[PDB]
Amino acid sequence: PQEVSDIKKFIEICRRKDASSARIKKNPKTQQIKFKVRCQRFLYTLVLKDSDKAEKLKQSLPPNLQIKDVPKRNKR
Amino acid sequence: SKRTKKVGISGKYGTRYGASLRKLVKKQEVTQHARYTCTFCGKNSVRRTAVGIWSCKSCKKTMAGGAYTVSTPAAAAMRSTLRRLREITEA
Amino acid sequence: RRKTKAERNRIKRRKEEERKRKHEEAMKRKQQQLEQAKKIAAEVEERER
Amino acid sequence: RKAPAKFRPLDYAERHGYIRGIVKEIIHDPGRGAPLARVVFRSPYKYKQITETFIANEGMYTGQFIYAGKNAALTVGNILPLSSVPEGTVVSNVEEKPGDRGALGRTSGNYVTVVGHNPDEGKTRIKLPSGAKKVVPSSSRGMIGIVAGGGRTDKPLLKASRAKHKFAVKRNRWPKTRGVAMNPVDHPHGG
Amino acid sequence: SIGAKLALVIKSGKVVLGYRSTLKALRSGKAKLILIAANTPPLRKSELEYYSMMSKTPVHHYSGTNIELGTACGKLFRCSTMAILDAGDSDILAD
Amino acid sequence: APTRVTYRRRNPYNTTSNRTRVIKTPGGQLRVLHIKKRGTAPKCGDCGIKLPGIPALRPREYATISKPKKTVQRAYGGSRCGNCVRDRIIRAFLIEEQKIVKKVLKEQSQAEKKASKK
Amino acid sequence: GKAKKKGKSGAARNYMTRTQAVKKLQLSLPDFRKLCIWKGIYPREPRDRRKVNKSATASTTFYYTKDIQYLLHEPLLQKFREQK
RNA sequence: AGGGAAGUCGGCAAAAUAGAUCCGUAACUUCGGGAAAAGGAUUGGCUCUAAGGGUUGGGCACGUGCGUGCGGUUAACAACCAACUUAGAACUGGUACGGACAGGGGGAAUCUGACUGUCUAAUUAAAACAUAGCAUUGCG
RNA sequence: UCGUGCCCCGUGUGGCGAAAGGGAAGCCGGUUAAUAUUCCGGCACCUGGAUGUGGGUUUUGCGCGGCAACGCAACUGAACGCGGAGACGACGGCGGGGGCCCCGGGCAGAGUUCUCUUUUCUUCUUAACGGUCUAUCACCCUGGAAACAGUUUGUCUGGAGAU
RNA sequence: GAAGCCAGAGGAAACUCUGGUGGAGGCUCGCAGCGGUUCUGACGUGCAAAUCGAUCGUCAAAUCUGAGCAUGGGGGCGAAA
Ligand SMILES: [Zn+2]
Ligand SMILES: [Zn+2]
Repeated sequence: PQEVSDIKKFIEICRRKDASSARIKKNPKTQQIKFKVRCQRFLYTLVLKDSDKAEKLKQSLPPNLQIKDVPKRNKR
Repeated sequence: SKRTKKVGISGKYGTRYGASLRKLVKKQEVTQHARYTCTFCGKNSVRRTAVGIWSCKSCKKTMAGGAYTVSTPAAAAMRSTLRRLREITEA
Repeated sequence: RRKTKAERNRIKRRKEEERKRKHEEAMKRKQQQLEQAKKIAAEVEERER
Repeated sequence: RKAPAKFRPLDYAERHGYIRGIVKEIIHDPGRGAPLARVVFRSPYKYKQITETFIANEGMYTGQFIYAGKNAALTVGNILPLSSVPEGTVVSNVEEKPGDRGALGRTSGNYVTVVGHNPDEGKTRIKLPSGAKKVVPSSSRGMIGIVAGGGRTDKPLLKASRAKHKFAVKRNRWPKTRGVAMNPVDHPHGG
Repeated sequence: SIGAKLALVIKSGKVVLGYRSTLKALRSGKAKLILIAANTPPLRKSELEYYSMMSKTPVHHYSGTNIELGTACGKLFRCSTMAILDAGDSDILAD
Repeated sequence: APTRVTYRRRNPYNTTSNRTRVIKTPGGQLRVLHIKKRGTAPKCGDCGIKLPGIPALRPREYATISKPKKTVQRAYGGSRCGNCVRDRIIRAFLIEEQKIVKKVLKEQSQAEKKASKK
Repeated sequence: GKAKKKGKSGAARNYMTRTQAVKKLQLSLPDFRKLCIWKGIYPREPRDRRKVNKSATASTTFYYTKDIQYLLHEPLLQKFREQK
């Protein structure tokens, strides 16, 4: 697992061809949001403060990338 | 503070092996555990590594010497007569 | 001159202070990039094209 | 033990001139009371260096240049043929015949004294550590000096453990039970 | 003789004791004499002789060790080499 | 709470290849973790000191890291230390200078001998 | 399973030099060149010639290993030996 | 119970001693030991007292949280934090206080083997064997 | 190309022999009646191969910076050599780190409650693999120390350059 | 409580004394382990073709121990019974 501290680098990673899927994790106790993209070798995580612009980053993310919100319970 | 009257380093043997043998081993133990001045760097850091091997901790030089002393009187007399024989041969 | 324990503690405190300032400034630049994320996406699009 | 303590093979350089080697290590050899010396020489016929193992004479040190050959100087650690040394010098690892890389005066504190020369037939009279007198070819080689580690037997062993530790690496039999302590079936002295 | 001259130089003139200060004096070019002990390492001795050859400085090879060179200087520490910058009242330079 | 552990492999003997350390899992359990031996720092070929700037790894771990991590940007870098390199440079220069000096003196002696013979 | 060794697969197996081809076919150089011309064995170029041979230069000629294998079964080799 | 080896070939067996603190400890000796020699005083509980530590923190003149130029060694002071030993005293229960457990009987000598060690698995563990030291012989 | 040869090199000789020696690489959670570092999910790593993209280097052709110790994502390297790692005893005390043990506060649960006990007990966890900031030794630069200094529980270090 | 080291007190000095430090020894009490001294011991067609109990020796080493390997009866091995 790798952490990305640059929005531009995260945008290029999400536009890589091997980016199979993406998910959004919300931590309201910490008041943060996490964008996790699943590539071939590494899972890349971008950590942001919970904000409207952090929500609008979805619009800058590519459309063909299947993005989903993490549920409260990881049901097996 | 002197703790033993005469046994010295041989006090580790207690009452064993005989007074004469303890006195015989004491001098070899003292001269083999003493520190010596190096003839290359001048520091007092030459100690015995193995049998006839004397290493300096400072300049890292290893010399071949006697079993329990750095230099043997026979070896020193040998060096003296070798020097005079070499002088005679060259002259 | 030989320094004092108070001076050593002051030097140390400046060291964690500058580390904290670097961390805060990195958070600020990440927030600014998040604010200007759409232009960044457009520039990435232009470079790929 | 890694390598036997032998001289270099007698070649053109030692037969007609000299060759310089450098002492890299002075090491302990298990089972032997005398330290060994690792000396690196140059190969005259190829690029690769050659490492030899000599019996270290007293006074040798790491980083020292020794010289082996007919024209080598009369200095401790130098290996010379016995025809190139004067009378009264002491040498070590003396070859019985030229080319056997050393046979005489090898243990610690021991040496061989060059008593005399007979250049008419190229012979050298030598005195062994046992007091025996021997005649060797004058082209036999010896290292100038006395073998290091003398005075080893002046210290009492003082303990069966120290005798055991001495003889366990030297493979000699220890402990030794007496023949008179045996049965008559085991020893002629049995009973 | 040499010990008495060195002691009077110690009393009157200026010296620097040690390898780095001797090299600094040789680089400055104000060194009037260099003394090198017998048990100096041969590489250091050759480098000191090369520095003195470039700076046109005389070299005296002290027959004693570094301990005896320090004792002849009157100090309680060893000294492998030294540089005399001012002879003072001695005639150690005229030799 | 169970605080006692077991080996996770079939070797039951405390050999040098059987080093373990205690970890606590996210499941709340105490467990062992088999670990490799410690890497050894590469050392200078002349003096034997530890070479600074070079990682201490097991021998086949050095194949997975790049060239600048395994070396120091100097002559004999990653094989000899800086003091030994300095000593080598000074010794080489001084010995070559003395070789030139000895050749000059030998030529002068040969010329003097030729003049004496002639 | 067992770890592979370097240089035992890929371009090293795919190509060989002219010297290796001649030594494999046990021919002289004129016979090898004659057979290559007659059978249409053409020179090739690896992407990295060091992966085939560490002593290769820009003038080193490379051939296909399968082409040399095909040349091993040519009946003209026995004709050459019979003529010799 | 009383006596205390009167038992028995023979103190066999059992009993007695035992931890810790303090006082003190002979001959002999290879000067290292003997030695925990011998012989003595004490030990519970409770309520206190005393001693033994760590971290942080000094005034001016300028440039501006740091850089100098000074000035001072009573910080010998304050604030906060911290754990286990040792010593002393009073009070108090008692037939017991190392209250169970745990845990040397000691001494005067003689013979004997120097010591540590080893053996007759399945009747003998020893003055037996080995040991270091010493002496002799053979071998270039 | 006298086309059917020539040159270079020396080091020898193969195999077996260790589920405790050496050795490339996997962790966590869940799952069965019975297997699990093997299955399932997530997240990794090693070895070997082929060939792309980005970035790097280059018109001063094979990088730049730092006095130095050296650093940085790269930053040519055959034969033939040198070196390091693999690769190493026993014992003694000292220091750092993990885990365990112990103490206090808090939320939740459980027990005790004639009387007392703001009480006693239980859960409160964070793997491999990575990033980043630091950690004894040692090394480098300045400078030149007796009124000797630094320093460990343990007396070693220093004009061969200490504080 | 051996060398080595520190401090104080004397000695012209070498050394002497005192208080510490230090942690040596085929040293010592003793747990596990290894061994096997004693007991009118248990057991004696036994739990056992040598076991059980108490007591004992030793316990940092000439200590204990696994696997692999070597030595084979005219033999081996044997701190020797
Ligand atoms: Zn030295
Ligand atoms: Zn080096």
